[PDB]
Amino acid sequence: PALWPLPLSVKMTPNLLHLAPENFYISHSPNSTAGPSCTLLEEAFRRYHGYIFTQVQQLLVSITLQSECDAFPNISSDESYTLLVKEPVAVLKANRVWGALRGLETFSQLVYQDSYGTFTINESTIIDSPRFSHRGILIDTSRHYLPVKIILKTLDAMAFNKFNVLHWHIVDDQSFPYQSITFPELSNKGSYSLSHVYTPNDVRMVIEYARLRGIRVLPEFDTPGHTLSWGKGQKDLLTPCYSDSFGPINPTLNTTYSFLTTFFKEISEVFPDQFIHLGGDEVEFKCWESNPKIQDFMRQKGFGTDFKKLESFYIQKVLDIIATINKGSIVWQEVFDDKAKLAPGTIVEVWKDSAYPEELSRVTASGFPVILSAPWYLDLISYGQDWRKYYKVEPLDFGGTQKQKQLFIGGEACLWGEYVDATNLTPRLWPRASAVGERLWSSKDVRDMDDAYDRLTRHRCRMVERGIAAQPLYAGYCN
Amino acid sequence: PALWPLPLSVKMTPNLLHLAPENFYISHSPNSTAGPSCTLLEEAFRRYHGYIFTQVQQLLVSITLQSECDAFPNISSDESYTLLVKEPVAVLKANRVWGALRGLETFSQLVYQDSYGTFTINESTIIDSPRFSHRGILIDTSRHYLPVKIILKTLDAMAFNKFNVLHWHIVDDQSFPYQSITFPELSNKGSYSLSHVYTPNDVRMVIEYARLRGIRVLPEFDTPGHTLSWGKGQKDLLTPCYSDSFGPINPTLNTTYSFLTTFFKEISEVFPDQFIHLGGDEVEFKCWESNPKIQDFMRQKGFGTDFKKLESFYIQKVLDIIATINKGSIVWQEVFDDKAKLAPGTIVEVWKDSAYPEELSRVTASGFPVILSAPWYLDLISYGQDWRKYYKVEPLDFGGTQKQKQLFIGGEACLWGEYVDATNLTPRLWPRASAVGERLWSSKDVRDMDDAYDRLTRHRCRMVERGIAAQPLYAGYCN
Ligand SMILES: *[C@@H]1O[C@H](CO)[C@@H](O[C@@H]2O[C@H](CO)[C@@H](O[C@@H]3O[C@H](CO)[C@@H](O)[C@H](O)[C@@H]3O)[C@H](O)[C@H]2NC(C)=O)[C@H](O)[C@H]1NC(C)=O
Ligand SMILES: *[C@@H]1O[C@H](CO)[C@@H](O[C@@H]2O[C@H](CO)[C@@H](O[C@@H]3O[C@H](CO)[C@@H](O)[C@H](O)[C@@H]3O)[C@H](O)[C@H]2NC(C)=O)[C@H](O)[C@H]1NC(C)=O
Ligand SMILES: CCc1nc(N)nc(N)c1-c1ccc(Cl)cc1
Ligand SMILES: CCc1nc(N)nc(N)c1-c1ccc(Cl)cc1
Ligand SMILES: *[C@@H]1O[C@H](CO)[C@@H](O)[C@H](O)[C@H]1NC(C)=O
Ligand SMILES: *[C@@H]1O[C@H](CO)[C@@H](O)[C@H](O)[C@H]1NC(C)=O
Repeated sequence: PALWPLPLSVKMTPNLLHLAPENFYISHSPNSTAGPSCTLLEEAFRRYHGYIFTQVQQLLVSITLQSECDAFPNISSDESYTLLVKEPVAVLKANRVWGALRGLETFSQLVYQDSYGTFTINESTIIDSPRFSHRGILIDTSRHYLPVKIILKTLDAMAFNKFNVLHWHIVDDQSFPYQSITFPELSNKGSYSLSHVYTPNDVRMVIEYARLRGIRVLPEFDTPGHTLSWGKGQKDLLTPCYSDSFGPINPTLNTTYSFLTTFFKEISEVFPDQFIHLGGDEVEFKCWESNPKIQDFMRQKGFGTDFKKLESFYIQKVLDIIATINKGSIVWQEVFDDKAKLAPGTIVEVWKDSAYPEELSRVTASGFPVILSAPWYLDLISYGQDWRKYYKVEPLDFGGTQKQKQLFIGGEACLWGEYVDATNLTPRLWPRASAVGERLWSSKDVRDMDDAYDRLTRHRCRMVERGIAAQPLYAGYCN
Repeated sequence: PALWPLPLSVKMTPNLLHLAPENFYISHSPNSTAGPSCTLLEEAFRRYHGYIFTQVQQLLVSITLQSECDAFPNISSDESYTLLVKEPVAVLKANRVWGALRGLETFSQLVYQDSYGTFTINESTIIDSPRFSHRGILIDTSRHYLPVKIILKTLDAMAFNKFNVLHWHIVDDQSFPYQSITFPELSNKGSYSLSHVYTPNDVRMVIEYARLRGIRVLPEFDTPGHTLSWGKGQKDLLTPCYSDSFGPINPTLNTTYSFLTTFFKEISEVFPDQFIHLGGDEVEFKCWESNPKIQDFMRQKGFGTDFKKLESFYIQKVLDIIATINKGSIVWQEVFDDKAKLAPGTIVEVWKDSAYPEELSRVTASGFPVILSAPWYLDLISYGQDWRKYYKVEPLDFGGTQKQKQLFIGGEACLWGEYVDATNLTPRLWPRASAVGERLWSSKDVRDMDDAYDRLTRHRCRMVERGIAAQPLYAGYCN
């Protein structure tokens, strides 16, 4: 049995137990607060049965507190569980449905076949819970359109890896595949074609599918930069340049914040998750500055020719729109770095590789929750075993007091879409993102390279077996 | 119509012609030297018909010289053809079957559908032939075992790209998947498992399949280094180390050259191609030197403690074995660089990235035919549009007289198997190898980056359409 990520506490015995496919149930212990009526658990029981294939007859699942079956996971969902692997009835015990889903994955990783076909598990006890609560994968469905199928498999692979946030970078300069109901033109004119679109029903599917796995779907609607496609269905939203044609959203018109309010109100209803990622990265001033109506606004606010001041103005106003619909904001570092005024609990995401520990220190010294992604740019491929580099990151090596560190809520592996699509996305992501997943779940001090190597190669074969085309770590084979 | 690689001469007119799927034949002109009895051409006609889907009724194919239907391509096979695209009957005219196969690919790339579905081709004339005759892809089926299927698709993708040599690096340190009939133990004990093997019938298939496409299958049986797996089924073949256990083949025993003669005689019958690649790269001396029976041989030949002298001894003896069965040798630069005596027409393959133009000059100054692969290590992946780097290579920028340059016979894109297998091989290879293919086929002076970009993105969609999962070049979509 290969475990990935490696649970917080594992105690095994040398007593072997066996399982009979046509004769082994997973079900609710009579004391569980969840029962048959509970889809999320029901579907899990069935799909894991499949994954899995001196007696163990059964795995009882006991949800201790109110199960939250019908809810969406959020930031502080309880993921803890325990596993007592014993004859004749094994037990998975969790506070909440979210714990149970994690535990089921761990249990599956413990069943295995000996040289003769026999399904075997060791007597053991497992105590487990995540080291960090925000465990993301970022996907880019604008640079390339990812079909819904491929998004779902990703969700499956994320489950197998205990990741819990799908950071959906849904739109960008190149294409606007999100179909909006109050704004039909955005996608009609900005999508790559009528069949590179996510309908409200595609969005619905992805969301449910992720929920059923304890995954949160965090939408990113990046502004004011990276918004070239928004302009095709929105008259007057983008700044016109005086010489490129268009630059960032024009932050000086009422019509602009008008639209943005309507829009984000729709978003706030479509995506159940607490947070909206607002982007705010990489905004070009060269354009705003060549433009005379902006010139004029700069004069009227006395902003000089510091265009950060204007980036601030805009972003802050959007921040307020988000606050007004009672949602949280996430924001790329640039927003913080350019000193906009942020509400308490705004999450800042540190993505710039340049001395990010000092970034982490600054953000946390300001008292904001912080998410790391900088050393985890997976689109940034290179030769050989780079998973090691990702795995060896210690997110908490920065200067900062205890309370400061408590503000670090986790991180994301990023796969940006410039060079990625259906043809290459999976082998590119996996197992490389696994290294990231284990570091974000297991202990601080889980770091033997040889052992990591060993479980990872075996985990990867498992993934392949479950139809994730994850790529090799090094020379070898499966079975 | 996107062309790749771009034929030597293309003359188009603005007259459009149309094609009717259920009504368009490719067949033999009555004067062709090939007719129905000719499988290679028959199968081509059918498979291209499929690829393809004011009138063009037909494409007549005229083979001018003896067709060579039943032969294997070799180094100097005639690949030239012409294409007269006219109503009502178009004409493909080639000296040989090999030309015809190229031409058919070009014709397919010229048919296309307008906005209304209509199959269209422009009136045009095409004159085409390759700038270099050796156009390889190297695959590694030892670091990972590639199933026969995936080898075949590669062969298909190579055809679509006019590549004509599959450099089969079949065995290496990690695994010996080649099943040998005079040596059953080699694969029984050296393969990854009984089901990671190439049977004589797998080899037969691959060979025919490539032949049917004008592809030569060049086997590499690398020695004396990279031979760790040979040892599991061959007692006494590998040097034992005195402290790793085993090092390179022990070049001092008779039993060694005994085996190697039997073996290469089997190879010489199994693989139809003229050349055998002998490897000869990266041989470690640290082992031979720790060993006392080698020590003793060194003394008896008065080789001092220059172990190149012994690498020479061995390799030369193998060279003679090859010569004795009337086959050609190919050899990695190290063999030349360590000054072994080579027969006239031994091909040296330059693979080391360190100032290879001066390597090219030295080899060609010695009068040997030379093959470049150094700037074309495709396993050496990196971020972004690296196809450009590959495409911009000018193989002939080295110092050397005309006659010297005439010795440069071509090159290979290499995909070594340390990090590669079925899960990632195709998107890794394609379209990156396309850049290599065009540079090895088209003119010296075909090099507009924008145009290359444009045809390549379109070529790549074609490949995807024909079920090659080739990866993107940059942001965008197909159709
Ligand atoms: C899960 O259960 C399996 C099966 O009990 C455990 O594997 C077994 O481990 C013992 C060591 O505790 C092996 O015994 C050994 O015998 C040889 C002499 O032949 C010697 O090298 C050692 O000193 C040792 O006594 C036993 O072979 C081994 N494997 C099997 C298949 O029975 C396994 O350790 C348990 N896993 C965990 C993580 O607890
Ligand atoms: C293959 O045949 C097609 C169809 O004839 C050729 O495309 C056509 O090219 C002409 C230019 O020769 C286009 O005419 C243009 O008209 C506009 C005014 O509306 C003006 O911008 C130009 O000065 C020019 O006169 C025509 O639209 C165009 N396309 C089609 C679909 O008919 C094509 O060039 C041929 N390809 C090659 C490589 O020869
Ligand atoms: C937040 C940065 C960012 N934002 C957007 N909208 N797109 C991107 N492609 C990136 C990016 C930055 C660095 C690398 Cl190496 C790769 C991608
Ligand atoms: C001829 C060199 C060679 N021979 C063998 N048998 N295996 C290899 N993997 C390589 C190799 C060398 C450099 C790179 Cl970058 C990648 C692979
Ligand atoms: C623009 O903004 C102000 C205050 O924010 C608003 O009330 C006003 O009517 C708007 N003006 C125009 C000209 O659209
Ligand atoms: C080894 O080599 C020689 C000559 O090449 C051969 O004739 C001889 O009999 C061999 N000796 C042994 C001891 O195997």
